[PDB]
Amino acid sequence: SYGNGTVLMPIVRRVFIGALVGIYAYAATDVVL
Amino acid sequence: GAPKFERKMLGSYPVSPEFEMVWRDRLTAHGGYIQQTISPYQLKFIYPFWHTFFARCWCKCSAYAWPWVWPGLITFGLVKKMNHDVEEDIRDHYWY
Amino acid sequence: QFHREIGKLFASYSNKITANSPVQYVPSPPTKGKVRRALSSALMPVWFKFFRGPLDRWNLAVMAKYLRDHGLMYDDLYSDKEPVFARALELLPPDIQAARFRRLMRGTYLNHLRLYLPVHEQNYDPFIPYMAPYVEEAKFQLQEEEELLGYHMWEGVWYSGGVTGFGDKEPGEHFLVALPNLYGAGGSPMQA
Amino acid sequence: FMSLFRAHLVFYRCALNLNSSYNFGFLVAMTFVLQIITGITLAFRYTSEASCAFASVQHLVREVAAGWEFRMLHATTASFVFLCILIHMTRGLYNWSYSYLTTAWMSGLVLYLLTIATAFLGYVLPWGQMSFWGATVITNLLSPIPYLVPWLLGGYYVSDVTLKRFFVLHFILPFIGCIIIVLHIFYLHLNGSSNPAGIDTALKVAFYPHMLMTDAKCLSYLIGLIFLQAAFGLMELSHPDNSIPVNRFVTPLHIVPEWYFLAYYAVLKVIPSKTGGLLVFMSSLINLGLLSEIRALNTRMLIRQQFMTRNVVSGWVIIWVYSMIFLIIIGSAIPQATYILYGRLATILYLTTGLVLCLY
Amino acid sequence: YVGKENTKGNVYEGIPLDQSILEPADLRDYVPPHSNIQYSKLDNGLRIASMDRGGLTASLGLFVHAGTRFEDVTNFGVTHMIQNLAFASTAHLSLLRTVKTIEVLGANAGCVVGREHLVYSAECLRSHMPLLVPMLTGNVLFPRFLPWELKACKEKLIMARKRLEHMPDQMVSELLHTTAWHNNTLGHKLHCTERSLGHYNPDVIRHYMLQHFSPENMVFVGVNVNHDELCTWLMRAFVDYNAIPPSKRTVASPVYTGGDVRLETPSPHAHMAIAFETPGGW
Amino acid sequence: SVHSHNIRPDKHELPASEVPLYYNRFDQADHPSLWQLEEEQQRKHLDQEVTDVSQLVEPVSSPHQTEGWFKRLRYWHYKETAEPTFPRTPDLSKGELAAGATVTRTSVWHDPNEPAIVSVSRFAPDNFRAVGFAENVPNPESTNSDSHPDFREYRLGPGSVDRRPFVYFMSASYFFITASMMRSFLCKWVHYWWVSRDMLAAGTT
Amino acid sequence: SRAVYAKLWASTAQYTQRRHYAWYQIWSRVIPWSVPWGIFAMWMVFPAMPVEYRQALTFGIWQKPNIGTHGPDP
Ligand SMILES: CCCCCCCCCCCCCCCCCC(=O)OC[C@H](COP(=O)([O-])OCC(O)COP(=O)([O-])OC[C@@H](COC(=O)CCCCCCCCCCCCCCCCC)OC(=O)CCCCCCCCCCCCCCCCC)OC(=O)CCCCCCCCCCCCCCCCC
Ligand SMILES: CCCCCCCCCCCCCCCCCC(=O)OC[C@H](COP(=O)([O-])OCC(O)COP(=O)([O-])OC[C@@H](COC(=O)CCCCCCCCCCCCCCCCC)OC(=O)CCCCCCCCCCCCCCCCC)OC(=O)CCCCCCCCCCCCCCCCC
Ligand SMILES: CCCCCCCCCCCCCCCCCC(=O)OC[C@H](COP(=O)([O-])OCC(O)COP(=O)([O-])OC[C@@H](COC(=O)CCCCCCCCCCCCCCCCC)OC(=O)CCCCCCCCCCCCCCCCC)OC(=O)CCCCCCCCCCCCCCCCC
Ligand SMILES: CCCCCCCCCCCCCCCCCC(=O)OC[C@H](COP(=O)([O-])OCC(O)COP(=O)([O-])OC[C@@H](COC(=O)CCCCCCCCCCCCCCCCC)OC(=O)CCCCCCCCCCCCCCCCC)OC(=O)CCCCCCCCCCCCCCCCC
Ligand SMILES: CCCCCCCCCCCCCCCCCC(=O)OC[C@H](COP(=O)([O-])OCC(O)COP(=O)([O-])OC[C@@H](COC(=O)CCCCCCCCCCCCCCCCC)OC(=O)CCCCCCCCCCCCCCCCC)OC(=O)CCCCCCCCCCCCCCCCC
Ligand code: HEM
Ligand code: HEM
Ligand SMILES: COc1cc2[nH]c(C)c(-c3ccc(Oc4ccc(OC(F)(F)F)cc4)cc3)c(=O)c2cc1Cl
Ligand SMILES: [Mg+2]
Repeated sequence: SYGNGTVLMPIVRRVFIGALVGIYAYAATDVVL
Repeated sequence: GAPKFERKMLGSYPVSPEFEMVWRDRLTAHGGYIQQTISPYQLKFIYPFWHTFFARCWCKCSAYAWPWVWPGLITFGLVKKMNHDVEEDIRDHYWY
Repeated sequence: QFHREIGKLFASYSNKITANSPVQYVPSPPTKGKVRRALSSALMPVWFKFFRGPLDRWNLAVMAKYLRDHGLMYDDLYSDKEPVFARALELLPPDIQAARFRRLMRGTYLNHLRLYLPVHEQNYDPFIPYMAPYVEEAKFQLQEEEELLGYHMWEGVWYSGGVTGFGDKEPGEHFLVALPNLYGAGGSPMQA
Repeated sequence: FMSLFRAHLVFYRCALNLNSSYNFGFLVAMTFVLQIITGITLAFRYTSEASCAFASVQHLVREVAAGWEFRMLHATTASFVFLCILIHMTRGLYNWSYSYLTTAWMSGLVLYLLTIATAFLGYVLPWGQMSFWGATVITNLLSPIPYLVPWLLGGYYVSDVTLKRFFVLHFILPFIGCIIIVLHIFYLHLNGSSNPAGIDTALKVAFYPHMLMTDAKCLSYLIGLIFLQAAFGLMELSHPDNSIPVNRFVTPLHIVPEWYFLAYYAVLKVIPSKTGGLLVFMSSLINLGLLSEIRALNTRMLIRQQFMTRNVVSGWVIIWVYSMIFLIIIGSAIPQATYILYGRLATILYLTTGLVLCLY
Repeated sequence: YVGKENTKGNVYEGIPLDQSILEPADLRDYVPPHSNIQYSKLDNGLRIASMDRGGLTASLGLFVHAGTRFEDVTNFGVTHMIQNLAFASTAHLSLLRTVKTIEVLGANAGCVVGREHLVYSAECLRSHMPLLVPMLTGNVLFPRFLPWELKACKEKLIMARKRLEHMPDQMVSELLHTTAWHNNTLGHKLHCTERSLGHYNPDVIRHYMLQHFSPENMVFVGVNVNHDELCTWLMRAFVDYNAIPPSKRTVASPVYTGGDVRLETPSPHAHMAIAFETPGGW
Repeated sequence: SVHSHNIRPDKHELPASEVPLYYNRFDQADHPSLWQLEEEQQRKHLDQEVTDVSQLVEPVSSPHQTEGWFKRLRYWHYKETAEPTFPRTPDLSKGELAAGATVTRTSVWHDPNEPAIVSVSRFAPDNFRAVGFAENVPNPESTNSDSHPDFREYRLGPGSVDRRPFVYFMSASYFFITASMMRSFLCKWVHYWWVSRDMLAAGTT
Repeated sequence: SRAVYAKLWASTAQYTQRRHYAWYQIWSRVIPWSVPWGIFAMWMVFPAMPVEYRQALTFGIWQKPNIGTHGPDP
């Protein structure tokens, strides 16, 4: 938010989440679908 | 450290370098207080530990019972059931 | 002018939101779908009776016994490291601030000794929301500041004035601006 | 630098209700020191040449005065490094310390990976059967990544050139770790430490002498237990096959790594796919890193107190601990269909508990 | 500005200013405006007066008959406090959104305290008048007077007279008034003192406004505005909410005493002033 | 500061009140404002025109002074030797300097026909000036000599071509040369890391 | 008037959308840095690829060095 310089951790958060959604979606299509 | 509205100092003398961390965590004593402390050279310092032993032990052991012991007993049981099925499975395949 | 074309798409979606915005309070729409709100209501009499119900009741008993052992209120568990709660604490009147200070001191001492309070000192309701009026005013103040000043990613001079240049205002709080001086006796930002 | 020493180790103020759960950071640091001292001393008489490495360790024990003491202390202390770290990390998950000590948590995770890599490099140096065949296997799980293997070895197989370079890396990485410990402490003292109750409080006292004497008491226990195990051999921390010379054309009957790598080695063993097993490795680390941003994952304001006291639903960290113990048992067993079935049962708990920690 | 719909850019690129870009549809036959003052009044007693000269920048002003001559020994400094709290939080708008929205509109606004009158004013493009009216009237209709906002204004409250000391002409004038009308009416000071800080709380302020800030004691004036449009928006500002009710007050006559006062200060010149009373005033 | 002075007694370097080293002839003004008149009525050597080194003014200081074994430099002025309890009284009739300990611990300032408060007012350091002060000590008007060039000779003025394209092609060329040097050093480091020529051959059978 | 106050309140309703427009502006200024860093990456891994591939990325321009050694056997 306005007033602080914590500017990299919000980027790390969005990359980690996206990476998890892709790992567990690539495994289901191989086992289930 | 402390919030800005607590870090504000009443005095004006400069903060010395060996005390930088002390004043980064200043906190206002809202309402005030009165403190009494005795010198360690004039106290019994081992008897108080044993005087309160039973009360302290009850508090700690009671807190840990449900959360730690109950899942541990279940894990122990699963370890035995696992080892009982391994033996029976070896004889149903290799023994005549 | 490739930037002006992208700006036209943003603007079209923007005007659509505005043209469909109501001018008075309207209840929010249900989140869960009708298929999910039908299974829950059908299994409710059995799921609630034997599982969810006792889970809720055990939770409140566990919380109440821990707080009462230490003489604490539920709202004493929030930290002043949250910006919203820090602003709320600044708005308190003296009498409420003094009682919180005292309860926090007493609870740290009791947790150090690991000794329960007597039962007659535990006869109180710990779930009274004494911070609520100040929390809701704090949220209003900080939401205004963010909408009026923090709507864009602003540029700045890098590693100048004790800060990094990417948004921080208080100096020396990131490693690449650590160790401000090699000589001297230093100083406090609170004494500038 | 003496004003920094007195500001951070003498006059630093701490909450009165600290206890031994807050002493294991100091113990880990002291284990690094002991390893650096004993490691350098061993280096004066070690030979990286593959044809003579195994013999140089034995000659060191059998002929050199006090050679047995430095060899056995270095091996035992390595086990205590990982036990302390495990207790250190578990305290954080019990108290949700990463809520506001965000960069302290992330920096710690980097230190953990550095220590894992260091230990793996050191275990290959004595150049016994388990040295060779454990490196061959663990370096094949990384085969899905293209060309990440033949270069680290500098050959077509774990040859004599790999041993020379594992010695240099093993020498260097610990000192890099010492640099990152400084960052770790920077991010901690920026915010200040938490306490077991999870509350803010003004009942604090100076580090010296009250809190400094608790660290000292724990150090005594550590030194006594290390020497007890080192000089008498009560537990079996090393595998016997590493007392056998390397043979490239004879695989040992049972290949198992050190205990502190067993659990995740079991997880990767019950998953048949080789590519899917490595994705499982990344997802677990990603989950631990994401906890640094737990405040933002839900709009409800969180609290540090998790209310495990007298609670019959327990907590996710406790359930994880028992799943890890269960897998250490599976990893140490001979492959059998029944072991594989239960190993998969525990793997689900091992992974699901991590994911749900991000929910509240 | 979330994107932009127009994509034509600067259509006058490359054309120098010695050449005109207007079209015949932009030409008109001039018709002079209504430059005489027009008068109107609302039902709550507010008097309104406006005039139009055909300019594009308008001036707006709200005059209140509540100056320092109405203060007493328990109130000295209250009118100066109200001036420094102008454009603070109201029932329907916060301090930050009020001052930030005026700036973004390109307007200037302020509050000036005097011995007989208080004035709130703003200047802006004449199409923004309806937006500026509520931000002027809100100060006298429903101010909140929040504690933490009073505590943030206490600094600038003392720096006024301190800045006045190094302004000789303004200091000679103050000394002339304090000495001409000793301890009464026109002799009260304009700004606060360290003593005034003993009664700087919302209850004292709100009690002063309830005696003097009724609509009957106020006039609104605009220049370069349409009279009828100004009346409509002023009516809409007062229709849904209750204003301070009227009150009968007796105005004390000033008592002229004369006298003498000196004030030594480092300076190369000797400033001297001598005056007499004018009976009846305006 | 971290530097200490070295004021101590010395048996070989006698005190300046007894061996001054510097030329010990000074004038004395009743009030230092009078030096402004000396500066406008005395002539300066730097206002005369000379052309040869042989015509330069000769110093009044003597070259024969400091002596000793392996003493390379032979002329000095000041020293930190401690002054004794009863120093030598300066002889003002010969032009000797009176300052510091030689004012406080001697009777050099007594005048029979003046009050003491008046006499001692003339013995502050600003009251004394060495002979030759007005004729010699320079006071420059600039750092630059008119016999030397400055930017007026080298400036590119109207009608000149723009230099920006050349300045940045100079710097860019240095960088694409330095980038190539770095890329080559890294490629050589990676090769060294890879298998050697003796092991590549053993694999072929 | 209540109508005026309503329009001022709504002026900042689309905070989330405006932050997204900020994302676009900044990422458009940053993304060109991928070209310098991309050239250097290919420049580094070029010599580790087969000869046949090295001649394809350059359209037959690149060829083996001719330093006067390892010639055909009679
Ligand atoms: C000093 C006083 C005492 C006396 C004097 C002492 C003198 C000595 C002191 C030193 C003096 C010399 C100067 C040294 C300078 C060093 C540089 C420095 O200071 O930078 C600080 C600088 C922070 O600066 P700042 O001013 O504090 O804030 C910056 C912003 O303004 C604001 O940013 P922010 O606050 O918003 O967020 C900051 C955050 C930003 O956080 C991040 O961006 C995350 C960084 C960590 C990521 C990895 C952690 C694990 C995550 C999960 C796994 C992910 C896998 C990858 C896949 C992801 C999905 C695609 O950073 C941190 O949390 C700090 C972490 C500390 C990193 C330090 C590492 C330095 C380089 C050396 C690395 C060596 C690694 C060996 C171990 C591995 C060996 C195999 O840190 C960085 O930003 C650099 C990050 C580097 C990350 C390297 C990660 C390597 C490992 C990756 C995982 C690989 C796994 C592979 C497994 C394979 C298995 C087979
Ligand atoms: C299993 C291993 C672990 C160790 C054994 C188990 C643990 C307990 C052992 C017994 C020690 C405590 C004895 C009672 C308390 C004494 C202090 C006191 O205040 O008492 C009077 C106090 C009432 O007196 P008062 O009139 O109110 O106040 C009088 C004082 O002025 C009050 O003044 P104050 O409060 O300020 O303090 C007075 C002060 C003054 O005390 C004195 O009287 C001064 C004594 C000077 C000597 C200090 C001891 C040094 C010994 C070192 C070893 C020998 C070195 C010599 C060479 C040996 C060569 C072979 O007291 C001390 O300094 C205590 C000294 C004794 C320390 C404990 C030593 C135990 C180990 C001994 C052998 C060494 C380890 C083995 C290694 C070597 C062999 C391989 O009563 C109590 O405190 C309540 C007593 C009930 C508590 C005892 C509960 C025992 C059962 C629980 C443990 C069961 C086993 C473990 C279960 C958990 C694991 C499964
Ligand atoms: C005389 C005849 C002979 C008999 C006598 C005895 C003879 C032998 C010799 C004498 C022996 C006694 C001598 C006197 C001793 C005096 C000192 C003393 O009492 O020490 C206790 C004292 C306790 O500290 P405290 O300040 O009093 O209280 C701290 C609170 O408890 C902290 O609580 P909090 O609430 O503040 O923090 C919350 C949370 C925060 O979290 C933490 O603090 C960290 C995590 C704590 C939990 C640790 C477990 C998780 C790690 C698992 C590791 C897995 C290993 C992998 C390998 C597996 C291989 C299969 O911590 C906890 O939750 C802690 C409670 C844990 C309870 C565990 C319950 C287990 C239930 C088991 C059920 C089993 C069911 C199945 C049964 C089947 C059969 C029927 O600790 C020390 O003073 C430490 C000194 C040594 C330092 C360590 C150096 C060695 C490192 C290796 C050992 C690591 C563990 C060490 C303990 C760690 C404690 C945190
Ligand atoms: C049976 C055989 C026995 C053989 C053993 C020897 C027997 C000798 C018996 C002689 C008896 C008759 C003569 C008695 C004289 C007594 C003088 C005396 O005590 O002083 C009285 C008296 C003391 O009164 P004072 O008040 O102390 O006055 C002192 C002055 O103020 C002083 O201060 P100042 O300010 O007046 O003077 C300026 C000062 C300051 O001047 C400077 O700083 C200027 C320097 C400019 C240098 C520029 C150089 C540039 C060119 C460089 C070329 C390239 C070189 C680098 C490349 C190298 C590549 C490898 O100049 C100096 O410091 C002069 C330096 C002289 C250095 C000569 C050292 C010779 C050593 C020979 C070896 C000894 C053994 C060594 C150890 C062997 C292993 C154990 O002194 C005078 O009046 C002045 C007299 C000075 C005489 C000096 C020369 C004496 C030579 C005697 C003969 C030696 C023969 C050796 C060979 C024999 C072969 C058979
Ligand atoms: C006014 C002032 C004027 C002044 C005078 C004039 C000034 C200028 C004169 C200059 C004269 C020359 C001077 C000498 C320079 C060269 C010599 C030299 O330097 O050599 C290096 C020298 C020896 O060089 P070397 O290694 O023998 O050279 C071997 C060759 O590199 C052999 O390399 P290779 O065979 O391995 O690989 C070569 C290969 C390499 O190929 C590749 O890697 C890639 C090839 C495939 C590219 C595929 C591209 C696909 C896309 C195409 C797009 C087309 C678009 C078309 C559009 C059309 C529109 C109409 O290239 C080719 O095959 C040829 C390329 C043909 C294809 C055409 C395309 C080219 C790429 C174009 C990219 C795009 C450009 C435009 C971008 C912007 C617009 C988008 O090394 C040293 O001296 C080393 C000394 C030690 C250094 C120590 C450094 C420090 C150590 C300590 C470090 C630690 C401390 C840190 C210190 C840090 C300090 C900073
Ligand atoms: C955290 C720090 C360290 C850890 C965890 C560690 C771990 C290990 C381990 C597990 C071994 C194999 C022991 C065996 O089974 O024989 C080993 C061996 C060795 N380490 Fe360390 N080490 C550390 C630091 C160092 C340092 C700093 C050096 C040298 C500067 C060093 C030098 C050696 C040598 C020469 C050996 C081979 C001797 C042997 O295998 O007994 N170590 N290390
Ligand atoms: C070489 C490895 C490490 C060293 C030397 C080290 C050192 C320390 C020390 C001395 C403390 C303060 C005292 C204490 O709380 O015990 C501390 C606190 C802390 N460490 Fe570590 N640490 C290491 C690894 C880790 C790891 C692996 C993590 C987590 C993944 C971590 C996370 C934390 C956190 C969150 C705290 C603050 C705890 C709190 O105040 O609530 N550290 N560390
Ligand atoms: C909820 O509480 C926790 C969760 C935890 N989750 C995880 C995923 C880990 C962890 C991280 C890295 C790691 O590194 C590895 C080494 C070696 C390998 O491979 C092989 F084969 F074992 F050598 C794989 C991997 C091994 C294990 C923990 O420590 C951990 C600790 C606690 Cl308390
Ligand atoms: Mg949250």
